[PDB]
Parts: sequence; C-alpha cells; structure tokens
Amino acid sequence: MGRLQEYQVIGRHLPTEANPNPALYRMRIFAPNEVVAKSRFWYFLRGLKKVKKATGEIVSVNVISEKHPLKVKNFGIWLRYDSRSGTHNMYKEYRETSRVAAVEAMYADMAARHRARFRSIHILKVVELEKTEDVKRPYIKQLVAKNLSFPLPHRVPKISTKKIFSAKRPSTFS
Amino acid sequence: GIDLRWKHVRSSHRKAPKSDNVYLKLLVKLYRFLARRTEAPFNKVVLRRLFMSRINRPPVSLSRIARNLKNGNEKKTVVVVATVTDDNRLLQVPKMEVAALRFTAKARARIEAAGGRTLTLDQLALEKPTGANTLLLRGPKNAREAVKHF
Amino acid sequence: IEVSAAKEAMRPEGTSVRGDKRREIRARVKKNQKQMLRNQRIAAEK
Amino acid sequence: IPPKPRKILQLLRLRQINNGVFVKVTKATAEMIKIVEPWVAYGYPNLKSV
Amino acid sequence: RTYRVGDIVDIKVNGAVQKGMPHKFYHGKTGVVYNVTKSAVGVIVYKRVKHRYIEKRINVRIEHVKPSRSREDFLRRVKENAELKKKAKAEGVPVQLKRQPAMPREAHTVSIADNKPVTLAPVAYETTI
RNA sequence: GGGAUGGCUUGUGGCGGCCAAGCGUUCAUAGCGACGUCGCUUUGAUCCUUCGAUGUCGGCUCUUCCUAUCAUACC
RNA sequence: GACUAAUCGAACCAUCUAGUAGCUGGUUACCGCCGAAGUUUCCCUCAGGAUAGCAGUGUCGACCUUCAGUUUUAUGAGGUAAAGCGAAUGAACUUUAAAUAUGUAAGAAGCCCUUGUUACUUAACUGAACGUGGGCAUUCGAAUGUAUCGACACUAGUGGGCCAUUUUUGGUAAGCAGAACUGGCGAUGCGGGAUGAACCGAACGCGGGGUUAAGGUGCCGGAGUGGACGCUCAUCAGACACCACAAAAGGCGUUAGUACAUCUUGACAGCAGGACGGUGGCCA
RNA sequence: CGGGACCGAGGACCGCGCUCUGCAAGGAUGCUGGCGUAAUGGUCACCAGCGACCCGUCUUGAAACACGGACCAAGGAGUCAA
Repeated sequence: MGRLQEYQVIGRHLPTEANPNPALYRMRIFAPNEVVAKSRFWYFLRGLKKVKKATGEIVSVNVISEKHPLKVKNFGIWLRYDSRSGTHNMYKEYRETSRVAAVEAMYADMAARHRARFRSIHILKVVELEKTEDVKRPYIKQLVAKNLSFPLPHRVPKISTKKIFSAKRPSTFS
Repeated sequence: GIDLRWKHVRSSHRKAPKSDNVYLKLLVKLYRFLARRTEAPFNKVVLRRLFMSRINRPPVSLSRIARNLKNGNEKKTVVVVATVTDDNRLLQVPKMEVAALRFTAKARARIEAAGGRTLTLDQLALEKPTGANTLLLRGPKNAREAVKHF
Repeated sequence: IEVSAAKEAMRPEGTSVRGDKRREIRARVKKNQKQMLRNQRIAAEK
Repeated sequence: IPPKPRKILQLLRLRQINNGVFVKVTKATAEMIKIVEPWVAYGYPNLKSV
Repeated sequence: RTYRVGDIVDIKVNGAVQKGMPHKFYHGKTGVVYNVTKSAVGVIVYKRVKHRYIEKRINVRIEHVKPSRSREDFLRRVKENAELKKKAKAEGVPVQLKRQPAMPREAHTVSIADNKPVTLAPVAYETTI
C-alpha cells in the first residue's frame, strides 16, 4: 500500500522498580514511514503481549534494505486476511527483486482479487525461495521454465494523446 | 471565519456630558486638558463627575461638609462636583474653603458669613491644578424615592 | 430520595423524609377508625 | 464542533483554520492536543521551520 | 462512623441492589452534607445543564455514604509546603514549592548484551500449532 | 374562522412435539437450526344448521396500456 | 313556521353605535450597531398559567476581585479489560492495573497552634461551634488562556417545536415508542452531492492576486481517453453502496485459496476384454 | 541564477540599518512613443457565455395547501387626553 519500506522496530516496556531491565521486542513492519511503522508496532504489541503505548517506549527504528535488489527472486508470502466469514490463511507467490516489492504486489493482488484492505491483512511470513523446486504456483513455475522466451503479439503503439488525428492507420506488430 | 466565543464590549460609561450647557462644555474642555497633561487622578475623577448626570450627582449639605471637616481636615479645600445646599439644623457653620459646581444662596451666604471661601471648578483648577490638599466629597446616592422603591 | 428545598425548609426539625408515607398512612388509618367507631356507636344506639 | 474540543481550541488560541501555535510538551498539554486531534495537525518543528 | 453538617462525602450504593433502583445518576457523585439523621443523610449535589449549575438535594442512607478525600491532597501539600519552606529558610537554599506536569523523557542508552530482543510475528507460532 | 401506508403487494395456515445437515461448544454440553415428519382442526354422503353494511358501487360512450394467456399461432 | 311591498324561526326605517371579537385581513423611507428562544421549577387539567433561562439600551462602582463546558495532580464511580497464580488464595483469585468520558478539591479571602465559653456533643476540657491572641512574604504554592468584571434601572420576544449521532429503558410479524447529553434548523447566504428542510465542505463588508477543502479531471464541464497490478461480459451489467426481497438459496459462469484424498507399485478420462461358481439361495 | 502574473497604499525631514561620495534602509520612480478626441470613460437598446421560482400573508418545527393581487392615479391605518 504505497512506496513501502521494511523497518526493524524494537521497543520495550518502561523500566520500573520491580522490573529494572525489561525485555526488548523486535518486529519487521512494512510501512510507508516511521510514524506508521511505530503505530503498527504498538498495535501488534497490544494484540500480543498486552503492552500499551503509554507504558512502553521505542528503543530503535531502522530501515532494512534489500541485500541484492538487482537479483530476480521468488518469494512465498504466508498471510491471514479477514472477511465477514472470519480469518483465512493464504499462501501466495510473487516474483520480484525485493521483499518490499513483493509486499506491495501482494497488497495490490489481495485488493484486486479479494477486495481486502490494509487493515484486514496480517503479513505472517515473507520468505525467499532458495531453490526452484520450492516454487509451488503454476504462474511462477511457467516463469522459471528453462530457456523462457515469448513474443509480444498485438502491441498497441504509444501515440501521444495530444495528437488527435493521424494520417496513417497504426500497426500492432512491434 | 474566526471563532469568537467572547464578545468585544463597547464602553458602558459616559465619555461626554449629555447637557448642552456651554459653561459645562468649557469646564469639560479644561479638565480634559488637565487629565491628559497631569499625573493626578483627582482631575480624572473630577472630569468623570462632570460627565455624570444629576441623579449621579446628589447634593451635599453644609452639615455633611462639617462632618467631613473633622479630624485633621480643617484646612483641606472641599471639592464637591454637585450642588452644595444649606442645612438649618447646623447652627454654627465652621470656616471652610469649598469649591463646587454651584451653591445655593443660603449656603453661599452662610459660608461667607462664617468667613470661608466659595470657589468654582475653574478657580479650583487654577489654584490647585493637581488637587493638592483637597477633600473630595459626594452626597448620598441612594437617598432617593426611586432607589427606596427599587 | 430527592427532596424539595421548600419542603426541607418547611419540614420540622428531627423529622425526616423517610417517614412521610408512614405519617400519611397513620392519618388515613386514624380517620378510618374514627368513621368505623362512629358507625359502631350509631349501630349500638339502634 | 463539540463544546469540549471547542473550549480546548479556544484555550490553545486555534480560533481560525490554518492557525498555528507553539506548544511546550507536557502531559497537561499533550492530553489536550490528543482530544483535539480530529481538528488539528501537529508535529515537531525544526530550526528552519521556527 | 458518624457524619456532621458541612463535610464532603462520596455516594457509592454498595451491594447488588443496583437492579431496579430508580435513580443511578447520584451513584459515584460527591457532595456536601447539610442534614444529618440517624440512618439517613442529606447531600447537596450540583448538576450541569448547558451553561449553568443547578443545585439538588438528596437523602441517602448511611451505608451508601463514605467520607471523601477531596481536600486531603491540598491539606497535605499545605503542610509540607510550610515545612519545606521553614527548612529552606533555616538552611538558606531555594527549593521548589510548585507542582510541575510530567516532562518528556531524556536521552539514554539501552544495552542488548544480556537482553537480546525477541522477534515477534503478528500471531504466535506456538498458537499456530 | 379554519380543514378536507408507499422499491408497499403475489403460491403454498396456526399451535405443540420429534428428527435433523449444518452454526456454536468442546474448563459449562447448553443453546440457534433449513429440509422434513406427527397430532388437532362420506364406501363418491347430506340436502331438516345460508351466523349481522361504520367502510359502496354501478352504468355507459370512448381511447390506450400491462401480462399474471380464455381463444387463435408455434413448441 | 307559510305570508305580512324581490326583506321573515320574527318586516322595514333612524338612533344608541365608531356596540363586542380572544377570530380573519392589512399596517407606509434608508443606512449603521447588537441579537434570541421550546418541561428549569411550581401550581386540578383542558377552552391554563406564571417562572427560571437566553437579549438590547442606559448607567454606576477601584471595570476591585481574576475567573474558565479544558488538561494535569490527589481522591471517588466504572476494578471492567489485562499479567500472574516458578506471589497467596480461588466477573465473583489478587502484587499491579485498563479505554471512553465523569464527580470533588488544588491557598494569604488560606493553613495550623494556643486561650477561654458552650445554650451542640462527648464517659470526659473530649471532638467540634463561637470568640480571643500568635506563627506562617523567602518563593503565594499545577498547566493553558484571559477587550471574558460586578451591580442596578428600563424595555422585548420566546419559554410541552423538527431532524440527527451516542447512551439507556421498553417493544412489534414488521414498523417503532420514551427519556439524557450534544449538534444542526426554524433565523443562513456560499462550494459540492445532476436536483431538494435534515448529506459533505465551509460560514458571509466591497474588490485584485495566490492556494485549497468537499467533490472531481471522456464530452456536456474547468481539470488526465494520466500511471501500476489485477478482476468482470450482464437478453436493458455496473458506476452514492449500506435496508428489504434473501435463504445454511439456485448456477456444467470465471479466477484466487483452504482442507482431505489418489498417483510410474500407473492416479482421473477413455478404448479392448473379464464381470464367474454354490445358485433357478429362502418365502411368496 | 533565471522566467511570469497582480499590486505602487503614503506624501518635507526625523527611524532602524547597510555593502557608507551612497544605498534595494519607516509603501514607484526614471526614460520614451502615439493621440489630444468621442481615442479612453459613461448611458440606452440588442445579441452572446454563465447565473437566477411570483410577491406577500398564514401555519407549524418546516414545506405543501389555502387566501389576496387585470392595470394606473389620488388617498389610506399605534393618534390625542388623563
């Protein structure tokens, strides 16, 4: 949902006399910016560890960049999304060069195919498939095929929308 | 649009006399100059009481003046922005220096027979332009039939 | 129980609002036996 | 606008749209700004903005 | 415990009687005692209607009335304000006599040597199994 | 001197019981529940049991529309 | 109840008489400054009343004291979420502790100490009430705001209206009916919802320039046949939907998923073949 | 460092200043051209683009209903006294 970034967000509960050294909690949040990342982090801790924002603090927020953004990779995403029937598991596969691109493609895909918004989707795991045999979906198995090569039939040429009239009829062969 | 929960309030006080008396207009001009050009709050209070109306300026009697003249006030110049009236119940008028808007004939005669002095407010402004050594007096405001019937 | 300011001003000292209904009940009961005793006396005379 | 956010905006001197004020961060002011969150945008300004 | 005319009390209807009791507005309120009876007490409460305050009088039983601690903090703060002001005058040093609101936290450093953070998924994997 | 229910309706009853795919529940085993089913509402008889207008409709004359089709056409 | 000069359940004429109406209709230049209101409380109600509240003109008072539909702090109501039970004990368990709004209090006008009296009270000179005198200015004892004061006088309209959110009490076959707070309207223009009492944005002197909100950018119509990835083909699609029809509904429409199961020891579909014997099993 | 739009309130000096023979510093000046009249400006009629219900009055909360209005001139309705 937007030009997302992956943030390592580490937070904790405020130190007290009974607990002088509270435990630290780390999550990976796909968020447009740091404010949204911290808000999602506190929402998740409220859902999981019952640690409120007023009784906690943010220790660190860092940006996790892709290690090799120039390498084509296959990603498996395990997610849970909410419809009026309830929560449903979903495993999907995306062919991208970064985890953030895979997550934005996932958000657009869920919006297009199941009308799921950002709030109803929980990203549970994003993994990079180490081997070609780990690819399960046919729409990625056809792309990881050997000596892949296809033509492009019926390409509508780019014509400027400010040029209303043309003297020749266009062609769709290149 | 500006959210104005509070309202700016126009003045609830007289800035000019409603009287058409030309001599009162001259007195108002003189004390406007004095209140603008002097430190003394006496001039500002006198300008205010010159603005005031007649029910706001009750008369002051010689017996009231003699009451306030006691206890070290025997030499202070008495200033009353009102009419000074005579009291039959006061048999002995003490010697006093009184400046007023107007005196009754009996009050003026009895003051001058006792040996004091009667002044107008322009004479008061000439002799005490800062209101030094003066006793400022007012009459009973609530001593009225309407105020009793309120 | 909410009480009226005029009712508390007119209420005598020592008395409370928690006995007004019992006071009214005793007044009605007293009037009832007054009528009953008058009827009994008239029937006894008859 | 409800009377409590109206009073808080009047106390923060935000009586017009596109009015801006500087606020020192205490809890007593932070709770007021959190109540009038549906009408304002606020943040931490830098030296250039100031 | 007895109550007297003038003090400040809280009204808390105790017990499970709050089922069909008619007037629940005065539960949890605080007022000033004007009338005392052996098993009842008269309480003055204020109600806000738009821009004004309206006074109301209620008769509440003793078992639903507790004394209030509204002025306890004020009387305490007066006592230690006088005491520390006398101590400051004796020692010739200044000291704060005013309450201050909570300030933002300052900069500090947290070590992760024996406190390595735990990575959390949005749901727990122990709950997934 | 005032005044003059409405994307309603249509073809399949109500009450009571039972079963029930399913929903929930599985520290309580309760509670909702379609599809169904069972009880109450003359051997082709009898004709010697018609059960209350406060609520108002008609008729010509003539035109048009709907289909929820009586006839004609096809299946 | 006909007729009595076009006049009759009481003729015509003049006068009292400009009879009375609470009911109907009307009620005459301009600009400027303010500017509202619908059970608050009492009375026997309808053919009912006052009254609180809200306003404008004048003033006057040191226009003095500052106060405030707000937050914080302390303490109530809500202990209700939650964490633990390698703390005890077992929503009714607790060291600790929710969110929403909400009550009271937060100073020199205040805080105590001392002395007496008491007609209050207490076993009681004991608490407290009333006085008395003294100590506390070394910071006046949170934040933010503050053309916001007070008191009279006179005058006027409206004082059991409509709609909406939230909370709460009852319901109906379905509709819904009361209250409490707040907002809007009656009194109100502008921009957008094609249009409009109740929607969204935003409130208004006369003008110029700039920038936006809600809503929009294929044409009407100012602004994109803008960009990315998908889905859908409807024999009146859909584009302002949430309600009803309406169901755990019917679909050999089209995608994306979940679970279970089979599979080179040959799965699913087909084709070529087998599909037998006791046995025409028992009764009818 | 460029490119563009709209605006020029004030009318001796005073002030804050600076890069200080002066200045972009408490509000526009300098130079030049055409014309000197219906050219600018204004009024009326009409076309064009956009906008725009018929007024009181009454009712309640509001609309709708209802009631009055063929047109014009002159009167024509909170006065006087106690």
